[PDB]
Amino acid sequence: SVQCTHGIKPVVSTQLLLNGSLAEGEIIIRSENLTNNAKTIIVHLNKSVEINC
Amino acid sequence: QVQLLQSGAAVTKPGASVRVSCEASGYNIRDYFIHWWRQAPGQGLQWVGWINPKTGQPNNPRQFQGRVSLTRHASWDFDTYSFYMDLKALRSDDTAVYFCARQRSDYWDFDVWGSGTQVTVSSASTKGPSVFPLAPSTAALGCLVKDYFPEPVTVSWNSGALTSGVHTFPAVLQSSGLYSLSSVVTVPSSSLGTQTYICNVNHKPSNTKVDKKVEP
Amino acid sequence: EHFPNKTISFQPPSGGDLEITMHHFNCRGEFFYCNTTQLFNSTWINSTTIKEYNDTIIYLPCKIKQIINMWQGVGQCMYAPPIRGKINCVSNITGILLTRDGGDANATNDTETFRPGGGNIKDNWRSELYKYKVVQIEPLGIAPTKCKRRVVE
Amino acid sequence: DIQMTQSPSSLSASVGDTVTITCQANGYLNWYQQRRGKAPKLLIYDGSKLERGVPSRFSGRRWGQEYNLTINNLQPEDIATYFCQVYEFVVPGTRLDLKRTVAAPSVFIFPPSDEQLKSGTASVVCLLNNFYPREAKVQWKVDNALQSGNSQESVTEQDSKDSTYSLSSTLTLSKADYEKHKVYACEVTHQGLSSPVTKSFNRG
Ligand SMILES: *[C@@H]1O[C@H](CO)[C@@H](O[C@@H]2O[C@H](CO)[C@@H](O[C@@H]3O[C@H](CO[C@H]4O[C@H](CO[C@H]5O[C@H](CO)[C@@H](O)[C@H](O)[C@@H]5O)[C@@H](O)[C@H](O[C@H]5O[C@H](CO)[C@@H](O)[C@H](O)[C@@H]5O)[C@@H]4O)[C@@H](O)[C@H](O[C@H]4O[C@H](CO)[C@@H](O)[C@H](O)[C@@H]4O)[C@@H]3O)[C@H](O)[C@H]2NC(C)=O)[C@H](O)[C@H]1NC(C)=O
Ligand SMILES: *[C@@H]1O[C@H](CO)[C@@H](O[C@@H]2O[C@H](CO)[C@@H](O)[C@H](O)[C@H]2NC(C)=O)[C@H](O)[C@H]1NC(C)=O
Ligand SMILES: *[C@@H]1O[C@H](CO)[C@@H](O[C@@H]2O[C@H](CO)[C@@H](O)[C@H](O)[C@H]2NC(C)=O)[C@H](O)[C@H]1NC(C)=O
Ligand SMILES: *[C@@H]1O[C@H](CO)[C@@H](O[C@@H]2O[C@H](CO)[C@@H](O)[C@H](O)[C@H]2NC(C)=O)[C@H](O)[C@H]1NC(C)=O
Ligand SMILES: *[C@@H]1O[C@H](CO)[C@@H](O[C@@H]2O[C@H](CO)[C@@H](O)[C@H](O)[C@H]2NC(C)=O)[C@H](O)[C@H]1NC(C)=O
Ligand SMILES: *[C@@H]1O[C@H](CO)[C@@H](O)[C@H](O)[C@H]1NC(C)=O
Ligand SMILES: *[C@@H]1O[C@H](CO)[C@@H](O)[C@H](O)[C@H]1NC(C)=O
Ligand SMILES: *[C@@H]1O[C@H](CO)[C@@H](O)[C@H](O)[C@H]1NC(C)=O
Ligand SMILES: *[C@@H]1O[C@H](CO)[C@@H](O)[C@H](O)[C@H]1NC(C)=O
Repeated sequence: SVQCTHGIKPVVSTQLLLNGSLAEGEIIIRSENLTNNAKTIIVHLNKSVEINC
Repeated sequence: QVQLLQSGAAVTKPGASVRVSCEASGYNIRDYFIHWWRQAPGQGLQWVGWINPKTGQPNNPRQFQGRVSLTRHASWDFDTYSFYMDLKALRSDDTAVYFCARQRSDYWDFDVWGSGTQVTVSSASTKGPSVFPLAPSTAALGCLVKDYFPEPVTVSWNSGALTSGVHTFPAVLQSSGLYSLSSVVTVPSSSLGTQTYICNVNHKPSNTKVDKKVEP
Repeated sequence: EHFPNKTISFQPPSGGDLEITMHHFNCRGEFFYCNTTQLFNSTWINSTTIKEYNDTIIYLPCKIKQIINMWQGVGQCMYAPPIRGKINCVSNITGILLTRDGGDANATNDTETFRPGGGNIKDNWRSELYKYKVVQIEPLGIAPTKCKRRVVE
Repeated sequence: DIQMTQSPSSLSASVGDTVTITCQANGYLNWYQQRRGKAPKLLIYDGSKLERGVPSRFSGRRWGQEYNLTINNLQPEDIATYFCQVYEFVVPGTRLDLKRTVAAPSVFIFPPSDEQLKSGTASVVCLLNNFYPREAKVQWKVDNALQSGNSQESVTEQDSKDSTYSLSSTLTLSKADYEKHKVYACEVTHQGLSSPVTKSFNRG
């Protein structure tokens, strides 16, 4: 139970999540239904890959 | 209300490209995926892809990938959308009816379908037909139509007077690339030798009208 | 694991707006659209052998836009002024947004292709608000007990 | 990994009858009705739920992995094709018609007209009229020699009153073999007919 959440950055991106919070256990693949290609798939990583622009 | 109006039929040559249209005007168009289905002659439907109206992102299977390209164009205020399919490299097995369906929910249930656009690709551009009578020997007798392009051709008897007992078979596409059919009507055996019967064929794309008497 | 007997192959985006086909982000007011096609196509057939290579740096070209329509029809269109000087960002990649390509029935050659991009902006915030649920406290409970209120005489 | 099937797609019921069609899928399934060359109409979504503006006779059963579509007190306008749809996989569907209309086909033979051979084209046809069921084995014999690949076959729609079908089979042959002989027959065996019926014609 908490009173309110952690810091959430409103950063906006399209193909790669930026400035996020790493997964704890492992790579987690989340989708509303994995047998419905109209539903997007979110792959959330447990180790960052820095991109230098 | 929803009015998923689709464009008319198209006839082209192998190796060409055809853009099949589709128009939606009567709902909140931006919140429902628009899918494309194709139907081979006398076969069940087949998936082609879906397009997201908001972002235009398409999704196609492996075999269609690389050739087909789905696109959308919104109006000034998104009240009217137009969806197009550019099917590059039209090959032999592309003669099919194309539907633009509207997905409604997460069950992939399509409450609204488009009227349909018959797309056919081949050589032998529009030309006149050849009409063959059948020599008579209640019975049945009729005429035959051959080597016309493209569909359709209608056969009327006695210049729009006789239509009872007509059996106009669906047209068949032979190996040449042309179209043919045979239309027969039933008639009492006592009418032969006393009544004059004529078969009239109208071919609108070729603007050819042929009326032929049938006699023994 | 979710697709047990197929090979996994990535492919670049197949079309759409410039905000879908290219990785879009922001630095100091300048709006970047990076290509990202060297990151997202490959094939993983059976992991038959480990392939060793040398260290490489992937260089993704990026375009820059000024007339920005961030949200397609609800957000106000904007013009981002140029920024004087050199722009440099160092950021982390903590997630990927994929979209499986639809399959067929006549022939599936044991392959599945995932193309990046896709989804709406909400999926950028579902990635953070997936742990949290809001509940309302009902602090009034009723249970039987052997006590009886002292009735006044 | 979606596996789905469909009924044998050949069943006949009379007017005012009850019919059930079964599918074996493992995903959100819908039931569509399609006419001949027309935009299919959704009937049932999510196995059993009924759609607005649909006759009440249609109903759905969600049991195990089997999905049942039931149509009660069939009307003459319900003779169409019906298919169950999963996300991106669609079976061809099922075929509908009226039963117990068994009859011997009427056989007609029409030799090619004289003016057809003046263009160097030969086409011999044997006509089948008023037959049921549609499935008929039409074989061509050129003096008891089977011809394969040169015949085109078509079947007309089910007519309104008689509910009988008519088949047209066109056999295409070279000019040499047609004009060298006299007798040619297109005999067809049908479940309706009791005996092999053959139509002939005398040149004169
Ligand atoms: C993505 O979307 C898809 C949909 O497209 C969705 O798929 C669903 O997946 C869930 C779980 O994976 C399925 O739910 C399971 O269904 C099992 C089978 O249900 C059938 O059988 C039930 C029992 O019948 C017995 O006898 C028959 C023969 O008569 C036999 O074949 C069966 O195997 C079984 O032995 C039957 O009750 C059930 O009927 C359902 O629907 C009716 C009407 O809606 C309802 O009244 C019933 O109560 C019931 O819900 C159906 O006929 C089922 O065995 C299984 O049950 C297990 O879990 C429960 C709860 O934990 C336990 O109590 C039970 O003992 C079992 O351990 C479970 O219910 C569901 O059917 C799928 N739906 C479709 C349409 O395919 C995916 O989940 C989606 N993905 C994500 C990530 O969300
Ligand atoms: C991030 O998650 C991955 C899982 O995908 C972890 O990879 C595993 O690491 C262990 C190390 O003991 C190996 O034994 C496993 O074989 C790895 N799994 C795979 C599928 O390769 C990785 O260790 C995690 N990293 C961190 C920092 O948490
Ligand atoms: C991000 O990029 C900048 C410049 O593109 C990097 O700064 C240079 O890094 C190179 C690496 O070999 C050095 O040779 C230069 O001397 C650095 N400075 C300049 C002005 O070019 C920076 O290091 C990069 N950051 C990360 C984390 O890779
Ligand atoms: C991102 O870059 C790739 C190349 O790295 C582009 O792919 C090329 O696109 C052109 C445009 O028609 C083709 O002619 C080329 O054959 C493609 N491949 C190569 C290797 O050049 C891609 O188009 C770029 N992204 C966008 C959105 O333009
Ligand atoms: C980008 O990722 C790196 C590594 O994942 C972050 O570096 C660490 O971040 C954690 C935050 O939980 C700090 O506690 C550590 O002190 C940081 N350094 C090391 C060496 O672990 C980095 O902070 C991330 N960048 C942003 C902007 O979040
Ligand atoms: C505006 O102009 C562009 C280019 O001239 C054109 O493509 C578009 O159709 C026009 N209308 C709208 C509503 O964007
Ligand atoms: C699928 O993969 C597993 C593990 O690689 C293997 O044991 C199995 O034979 C494969 N095929 C099927 C049909 O499970
Ligand atoms: C990745 O890029 C293209 C994208 O289609 C792909 O065909 C190719 O095999 C891969 N490698 C290179 C070097 O292009
Ligand atoms: C319903 O489906 C079952 C299969 O589960 C089948 O045996 C049955 O005939 C169908 N119809 C009815 C009315 O039960």
